[PDB]
Amino acid sequence: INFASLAPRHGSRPFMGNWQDIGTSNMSGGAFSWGSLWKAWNSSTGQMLRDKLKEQNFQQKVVDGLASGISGVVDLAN
Amino acid sequence: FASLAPRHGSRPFMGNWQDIGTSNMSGGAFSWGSL
Amino acid sequence: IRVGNNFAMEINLNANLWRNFLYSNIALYLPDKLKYSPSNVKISDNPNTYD
Amino acid sequence: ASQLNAVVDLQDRNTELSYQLLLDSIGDRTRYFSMWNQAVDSYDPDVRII
Amino acid sequence: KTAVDSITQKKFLCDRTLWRIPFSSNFMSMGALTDLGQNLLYANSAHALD
Repeated sequence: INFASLAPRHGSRPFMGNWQDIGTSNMSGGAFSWGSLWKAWNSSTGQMLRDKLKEQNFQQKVVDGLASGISGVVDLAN
Repeated sequence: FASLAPRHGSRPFMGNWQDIGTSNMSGGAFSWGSL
Repeated sequence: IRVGNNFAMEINLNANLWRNFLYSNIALYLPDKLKYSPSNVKISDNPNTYD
Repeated sequence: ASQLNAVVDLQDRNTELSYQLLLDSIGDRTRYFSMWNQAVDSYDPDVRII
Repeated sequence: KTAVDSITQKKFLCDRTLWRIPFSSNFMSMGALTDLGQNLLYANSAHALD
């Protein structure tokens, strides 16, 4: 009775997730990551478009799926 | 061991053994967090 | 002395701005089949030139 | 020492596109880096979608 | 230079929100089941609220 064969294998080693992860959330005291980070009267054109581009995309730190990027330092916005 | 590491304490600062890595566009990812 | 109201002229502003924006940024990029050729003005026979 | 090339470039790979997708995956192309002309092409959504 | 005398008004707006008054000793969120919730007087008796 071992279920390791069902899991994805990360190379001679099953990819067993942390057992400490079973959901629990309520009104106060429960906070989850990935927060809400974010005819022109004004013709600047430029920053405007750029800003719209920014508005449609993303950035944060626990986004560590895969890799952070080369040489390093550990930072915030936890 | 290693003496070549930043030491934030008397104890050395060393990451996880398992740190070497991969991703193919594929979706061979779409995988979870560092946590 | 002016009798009655002052002479004046009217123009819709927001409509004009929207019309300019739309006409430029969409109309000037429709497929050439909807476009035509002007009158009395020489134009390149090659369709790929800037002219 | 030995003239054997170490780069075997077929014509089935599309290296430019692969690097584009890798750049998107590792970082975020929304930022601009003038060194490599890292300025991803984009369009005004109010133009594409009226 | 010819400004008239003035009187200040202050008001604040807070929409899309709910005021909260947690039932905890120090008002902190020390957990879902607040200690005052487990306080024996509130647990083994009856009371009236006004």
